[PDB]
Order: sequence, then C-alpha cells, then structure tokens
Amino acid sequence: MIQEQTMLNVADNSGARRVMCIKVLGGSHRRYAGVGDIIKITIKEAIPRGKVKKGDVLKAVVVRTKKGVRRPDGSVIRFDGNACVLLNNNSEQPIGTRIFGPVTRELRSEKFMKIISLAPEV
Amino acid sequence: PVYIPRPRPPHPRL
Amino acid sequence: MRHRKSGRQLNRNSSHRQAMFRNMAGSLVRHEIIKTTLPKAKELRRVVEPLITLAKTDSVANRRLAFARTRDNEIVAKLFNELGPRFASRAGGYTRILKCGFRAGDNAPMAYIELVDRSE
Amino acid sequence: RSSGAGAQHVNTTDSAIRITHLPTGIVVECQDERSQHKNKAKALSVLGARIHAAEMAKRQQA
Amino acid sequence: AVQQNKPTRSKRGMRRSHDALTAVTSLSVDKTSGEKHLRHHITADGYYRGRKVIAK
RNA sequence: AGGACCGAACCGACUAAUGUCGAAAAAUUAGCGGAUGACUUGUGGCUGGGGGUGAAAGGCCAAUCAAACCGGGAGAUAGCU
RNA sequence: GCUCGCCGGAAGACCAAGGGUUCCUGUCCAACGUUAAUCGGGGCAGGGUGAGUCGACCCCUAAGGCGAGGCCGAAAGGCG
RNA sequence: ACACAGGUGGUCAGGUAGAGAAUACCAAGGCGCUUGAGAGAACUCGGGUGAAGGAACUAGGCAAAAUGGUGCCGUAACUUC
RNA sequence: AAUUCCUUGUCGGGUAAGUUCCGACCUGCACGAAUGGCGUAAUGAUGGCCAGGCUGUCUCCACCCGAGACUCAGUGAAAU
RNA sequence: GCUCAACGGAUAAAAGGUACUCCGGGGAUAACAGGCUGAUACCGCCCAAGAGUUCAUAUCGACGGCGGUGUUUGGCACCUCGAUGUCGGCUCAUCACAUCCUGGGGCUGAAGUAGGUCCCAAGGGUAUGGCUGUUCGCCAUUUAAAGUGGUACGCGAGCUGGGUUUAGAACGUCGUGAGACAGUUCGGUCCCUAUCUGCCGUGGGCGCUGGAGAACUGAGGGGGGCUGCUCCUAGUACGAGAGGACCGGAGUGGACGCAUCACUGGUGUUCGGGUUGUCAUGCCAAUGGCACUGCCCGGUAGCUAAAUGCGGAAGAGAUAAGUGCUGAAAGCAUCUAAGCACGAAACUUGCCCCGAGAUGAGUUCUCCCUGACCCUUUAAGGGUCCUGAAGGAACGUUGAAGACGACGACGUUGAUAGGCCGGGUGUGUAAGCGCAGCGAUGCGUUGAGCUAACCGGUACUAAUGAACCGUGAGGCUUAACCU
Repeated sequence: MIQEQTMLNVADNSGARRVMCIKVLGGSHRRYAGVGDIIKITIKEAIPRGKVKKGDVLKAVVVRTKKGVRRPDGSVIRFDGNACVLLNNNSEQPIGTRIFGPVTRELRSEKFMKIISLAPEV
Repeated sequence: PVYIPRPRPPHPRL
Repeated sequence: MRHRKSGRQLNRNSSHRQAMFRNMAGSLVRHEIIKTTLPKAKELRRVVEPLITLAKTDSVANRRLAFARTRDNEIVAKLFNELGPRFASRAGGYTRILKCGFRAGDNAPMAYIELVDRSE
Repeated sequence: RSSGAGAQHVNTTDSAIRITHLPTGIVVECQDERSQHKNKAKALSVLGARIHAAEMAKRQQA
Repeated sequence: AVQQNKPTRSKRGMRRSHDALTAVTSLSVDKTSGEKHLRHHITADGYYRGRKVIAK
C-alpha cells in the first residue's frame, strides 16, 4: 500500500536513498498502488555519485510493500520495508544496474523485464 | 422572578 | 448488533459485574435459595453450574480453582463435601428459576433462584 | 469579490476586476475599493500607464 | 423546540389514543390450590404446578 | 545569596471538550505558569460617588459602572411607539 | 449480620469564624427529601450545654475610633 | 434562592514502596455520594486498540499520540563569561 | 520591516510545487535616533516558518468498554 | 446702526469625536438578501468590406444593428430595523443545458492519427498538494473530463470562526487635540430538550364485508446505467516516408454500489499467559482486589474493511440530430406533402427491489362454522341458553430478527434457550509431587491445565393442564345456467 506522501527506499543503485511518493499514477481518484504499479516520486536524499540529483521529479515502480501482495493461492508476501525502482518518465528502462532485495513474480510483464533480470531472488 | 439576566450576545450583522 | 454474542452487561462495568456474580454465587451456594431479578438469575445460571461442574471431582488442584472463584473458604468447604456427593448422579442443570411477581420498589421481574435441594 | 476588510458589504459583492492582457500577459489588479467599475477605470489607467512605460523604456533602450 | 402554536384537545386525545394500557386478562388456576396467578409465575403462597416449590 | 530551576499545598485561568432553560448567573475534566518572594491568606481598621481606588482595563466600588444604590423633586420631559 | 468497593495530608478526628438545638430518645408522617418511605438535618413531646486551671470576663497596647477643655468652620460639624 | 460537582482559617496525622505533605494500596474512622430494573439501535461524552503511510487533515502539529526517574560519559553557535 | 498601496515589486535558499519565512536589492506613497534607532546572552501558556520522533488528525474509519439517548415503575418542568 | 447671506431673521454671544456608548423609534431611509427593469455583463442572430495562394461565409470578422437570460456590477427602495446570521471552508446535495468527457451525426482550408466549427443528447462521471481566511488566480502532476450557473452567490435550530464589522494594544497617514483610516498585522464566549409540514425507518386500529392460513400476478414507484489501458483484426486501409485507422471481439485496471468472513488483517475490557507496587486468604506456594482493561503479549465466535466476488450490459419498441428510397405539387429536381427502411449512454422496457390502503382494495389453493327461541318502531332490528370451529392473541424459552413494536424457531408428540459430554480453536508445559543447584531458577510427569460467543449430540433445568378474542354458513337487484 503506497499512497501520497509515503517515504520509500530505493531498490537499485541509481543514486537516490529516500524518495517521497507524491501521486499514484494510473486512474483518477485512486487511493494507493499495488504490486507493480507506476507511481510518481520526488527525491529527498541522494548520494554524491548518483546519476540523478536531489529534487528530480520522476516515475518509479513499487517492488516491495509492508502491506503485502497476494498470491492467488491464498498466501501473502509481506516485506519489512517499502522499496521502488526509478524509471525514466517516457520509456521506463531503469537507471540502476544492480538491484538489492527480492521482487514479486507479478512484476514480470513485458516492461519490467530488466528489473526481474537483475533481481537476485525470485 | 427576582433577577432577569442579560440576553444572549447576538449575531454581529454590523 | 451483537450477532451470536452472549453475556449480559446489566448496566455495570466488568469489575463490579464479576464481583457481584462472585458474591451472589457465594450467597446461592451458602443459602441454597435466593431472590433476585430475572436476568441476574439467568446469568447466574452460567456461573453456579461451572462451579458445581468443577465440584464434581474432588482433588488438590480443584480446591484451588474453586477458591480462585467465590474468594471464601466456607463456600469451598460446603463444596466438595456436601454438594459434591449429593449432586453426583445428576449431570448438569442443577438450578431452578421461579418467577415471583414484581418488586414494589422499582417494578422489576423477580425470581427465586435455587438448586435442586431442600429434601433435608 | 476582492480581499480587504471591515464591511458586511465587503464580502458579498466582488471588487477584484483583474485585467489580463492577451498579447503580453499582464494582469492589473485594483481589488481596490467600494465597487468594481471605478476599479475598472483604475485598472485601465494602470494598463495605459504600464503600456506607456514599457514602450518608452524600449524606445530609450532603442 | 419552540412551537409555533399550541395543539388542541383533539391532538392530545389522538396522541394519547395509543397510550391505553393493556390488561393481561389471562389469570390461571392452580392444580392443587386453585389460586389465581399469572402465566409462568408462582402464587402468593408459593404454589406452582401443584408442587410446593418454595418450601416456605 | 538569587525578584534562581523542576515540582506538591496555595494563587490565577493559556488550550480543547463537557455544559450554555448547565451540578453553578464563569463551573468541571485533561494538560498549565509561579510556587522564598513585585508571593498568598486570616483578623481588625482607613480611603466613597463628578468621588474613592487603579504594576492603568476608563477596570472595580456588594452578581448592576465613561459616573453605584436607596428616597425625594417627579406623575420630569418625549414633534416618538 | 455476612462479604464487594472508596478516601485515608481524607471523603479521618478536634476547634476558630459563622449558624442557633439542626445533639439524643420516644412517637408520627398529611407538607419536605427530585423514587417507596415504617428513615431523617421533617412535624410533636421530653431530656441534654456542670470550669479557679479551656476559651470568653479583667490589665495594657499596635493600626484605628471616640475624645473634657483647645483650634477651625454659615449650622450640621472637621482636627486634636 | 436548593439536602447545590463552588469557596472557607488553624492543630494532630501511621504501615509498605517512594527524594518527598507527590503518587499506588491499606490501619484507626466514615461512607457507597436519596431514582432503580431491563435491551446493549442511530447519535453524544470519557476512554482503549488498530494493517500501511506518517501531518498528506486544518487558518494553524488544535486535539490526540510520543519523551519522561537514578547513577555515569559527553554536550555546539553565541555570550554580559 | 508590526511600516509597503501598487505588490505575490526583483534575486537566492528551503518544498516537486511556498501571497507565509530567511539573507539582501533600495524605486523609503507615508522608518528613524528618549512619543528613541540599531544589535543583543538569557528568558516568554508570545507571532510565524522549517527539521527529526510520534501518532485515527487525515487517507478511511472499524471494533470494544462505562455514562446518556430506547422500554418499564415513581416524581415531574421550561422557553413558546 | 444687521453680507441677522441658514437671507419671513430660534442667542447679542457656540466647533468637534464616540468601535465605551445609551434611549424613544423607522424598512418614512441604507448594508446582506428576496422584488421590478436590464444601462453594464454573458450568449445567439442580420448585413457585409476584409484576413485566409484564388475564394466574405473551413475558421474569423471591423464599421453598424436586433434579440434571449437574470448567472456579474448597476438603477428604484416594494418586504424586513417589537431582529430574515452574512464570506470562505467540511459534510450533504438538487435542478437547467448556453455540453468538459463519454454517445450519434453534418461541413472542413477533414490523406490516417490528432484536430477547428456546428446540431441533438443531462443517463453517468466531472481532480490531488503549495501559497492565500480567501471564492478566484498561479505552480507541480494526473485524468476521458478538472463545465457554467441557480437553489437567501444552497446548506451555522448540520459544524468551526480563518477573514470581516463589540470591548485591549501597536505601525504609517490626517487632525492643536479627543479620535479616524473598505491600509495592514497580534488576540478575542457562535444558544436552543423538535409543536406543524418534509424526509429516513418501524408499528397499532379499521377497511377490502363470513373469517383465517399462505402463494403470487400486477398498477405504480424506487436503485443502477462511468470507462481507461493492452492484444487480435493490424501495421491493415491511408500515407513518398514518418506516423497511423473505422467497426467488431477478448483480457486486465481505477471509482461507485451490493453481498460475505472462504483467505489476510483490525477489534475482540466475557479466554489464556508474562510482569511491577501494595493488600488479603493465620504463614510458604498458589490465587484474587486496586492502580486507564495496571502494564502488555496474543487470541474463539460475531462486526468490519485494507480482504474476496458481483454489476453497469447484451436484446426489443418508439425516436432527436443526420443519412436515405419512391415520389408529385412544379414533365426536371426533391428524405415528405401520402408511405416505407435506418438512426444515440436521451424515453419505455429488458437487470434488481418495494408494492392490491392500486378504497379501482386483484387472482389461485385450502381450512372452518349447517343449534332453539321470544319481543317487535316485521328493521341488513334487539335480547336469552348452549356452543366456540379454523385461526389469531396473551405468557415463556429465545434468535446471525430487533430502540419499542413487528418478524422467525420452539413449548414436552421437544433440540428453542441455559447446563453437561466429546471435538475444534486460543493461550501455552496449571497445581501438586520427584530430581539438580547455597539460592533464584531449570527438567520429568506434560506440548499439560483452562476454555467465552463454535460444532455434533444429550431433556439434566426451564418452556404446565389450561384460560382470552374470534362463531350457528354469510345482504339487495339482474342475467346465464341445472331443476
């Protein structure tokens, strides 16, 4: 469950550390995001060696939730921290070349192939 | 009665 | 909307409710018949019957669990020695309710609650 | 209606008659007083003064 | 809260038309003594279903 | 030593709620500021109405104050309802 | 009478100020107590308040009042 | 004006834990505060908890939530030191 | 600026986005040196803003515990 | 002898502030609003120079004019000063189309997409944050869209009080001064227990006529009607290339509404366990009371969503805009004058709900009542005895039904409620005993003990036999039918 004004950790090594979700993209009057939905974020903290600076407003994708994602068997997968992967605003194509932490199987559809290809687990 | 109070402080409308 | 709930509130908090159920169950054990309102007797049916159910079998620990309720030594002394071997054959339902008019103080439904006893 | 203070009349009826130019994109504001048509006259005089100032400034720079 | 005008005697009577109390009119007869009592209630002397249930 | 600090009695009412034909014509609840000094309080006196008093609001002067209450001019006056 | 619960730097016990018998006993409840009322700080009757050692009375005094004569002021009176 | 959640000066004043007249439970003592019995609807008050975000709510971190005690280490700008 | 109408005057910072705030620019309608000016340690139930923690404030409310509200017995108003 | 110039001259002789104000009043007279008009405002139309490679009319359009609305400011004071609470915000909305999107079409200066303009269509939807008290405006990011207005610029006997106008204080300006400033800024008590209409629900009496138990048909009324993205068609048509279809089908999303705890959670002060301070059971152990449920940790059943499904339709009839066929008036032409076939989320159905109080009171099935008499204003009359029939009502056990009524199950020919047995779940190795250790404590019996609202059984207790209401077959007229 990622909604507005939510602080998230950055999953890949693009450079940012803390980001703030400012709007859940996709559909008007939407409360919160889901498994692999696109959100709009701003950057609150970044490293000096990052490819993006502090204050860049860009699109990202949620990969790990504390609310949990639901497999259709009846199980739930809850992570101990929210996480997102940054995307370049017209073609997604993520900035980070190495991604820390596992991802969920429902992210694999035709556009997040690079994220699950760089994913170390699941 | 003995004491009749001051009425309620009304709406301004000034 | 209390769908499938039990337990009467009786316009009291749980401390006073448990304390008066303790004292009223002790009075019903000691006197073998008392006169109260009707829903208090209806809920005391859910209090005295587990006490007699615990008093079915005499041992060391059952005396301590029957002393954890009713907070009195004379009540647990009348238990396990007099009520125990006398209610041995009957299995459950040891109480009896008798509706007796209304109280003249507040018009409340009155009831004698007693045990199946007094053939002495 | 406008911003400002002190009257029952102050809230109900408008007094901000902002003039916004199309070819230059300048708005004149004389949320000024009492009523909106003297504020229209004030906001048109400010439009004329700012046009004269912005043209004579370009001429003194030309 | 504050009324415009007072209601009538007719309005008060039509309001109190449903305030009429209902009597039970279903007094029973005991099997042994035959004293008058209500349904599922003991008598003044403690009779119920013929048996002396109060023992007092 | 401190017109020192935190914090009870005590003094006052800064926020929100309950009331607002209220438990009460200013209150209570949960937090507050001071609390060894320009503090608080009991008792008994003094200052009084074009005056008294005021770390000053034109506040208070017996629940009434930019001129208290009581009695008398007075059944004032009123082109007003 | 049996237990449950509350305060316990008080919601305990003595007084000062202030009330004026509200103290106790017997009897009764028409009026009062925001419900019954055989209960009472409610009605009726009776009893109860014992000081050389407690406090008041008495000596003196602060703030302050009155104030012989005395000063001032139409009078009333003001100061002392 | 009431058998009123208000105010009223002085004295005695214990046990455990506690720095303490705070606070928690008790002794000596008085009380259960002169309407009760049911049911546990919407709504109102005092509260308790809550997945995920943590002020995005609002004029305003208003209200709530959070810190909170003893011993030790260490404590910046500035300064009237 | 507690000052300022034009005005949300202009630049930079803070936020993704800031008519509030800070440091300035002086074009001071209409600041100003005891009806005192500029700074100033400490202090303030002082005005405003930001940062961390914290949370039902909100997203979006949900349940539970007592006091009312509902019914019965008794007493029983008020504004109009 | 008076510019007693306020000049039929109140004194020979007189300026100001009140937001500290106070009284008698007024809608004779203003602010907020309602009323009349529409100068102004918005929108529509007539003429036409001209802009547009030509070309007024694809889209605009000067100079001029005519109209609609009461949405802006205006004008008059018709109603209100023995009181109509106003701005903005939160919740709750309703209506019109001069339509923001979706839908159906015409022209185009429309190759396709994306467009410009115009008509019909109100069925549905119609933002999130910063600033400002602000409606509004700008910024950032979405969306298919971020519609205009009315309803006392909707809504304070629904809520604040940020701003504005009670009392305090200040800055700048004016005034000798008191004071004033629609020039800011600091802070400042917003009452009411619902008599009537209305609305949300829920009941009693009576009616439909002999009564009752059910089952429905159905008048009429109500709820909903939003659509994105991806893929196939299809890179197809079109297009030099880039780009890129219409129509049709399928899947997955956001919001809305409904349903339910099967999964995941929250609550679960009635279940279990840990622990602190004190007290009690004569003491250890163990347990209980208080301190916000003491602090917490979980957690049964119910409630609830963040959890899971469902739906907006498909189809039919009649159509608006529009496209047409045949076809005269008017030998041609012509969608219309006669007629016919198409044509939208607009209308009625079709999806669902309430509903015969629809006093027009409906239809079907079934059950039950077939006993004598007097008085007589022989009236659809009144009275007495005997019987109480089907059924209903009262009481009790009670409910995933419920404020109270009402509804459902049961009442001994019983599983309706309570109790008991077993299982399940939850907390988690109870107490006692034995062993190790100076001790706290640890281990075995034991994954035990306790279990609320759960399930399957069990009459162990409580729902007693009875009494109450409701009746003797049911009005007049006419026709068809068996006698």
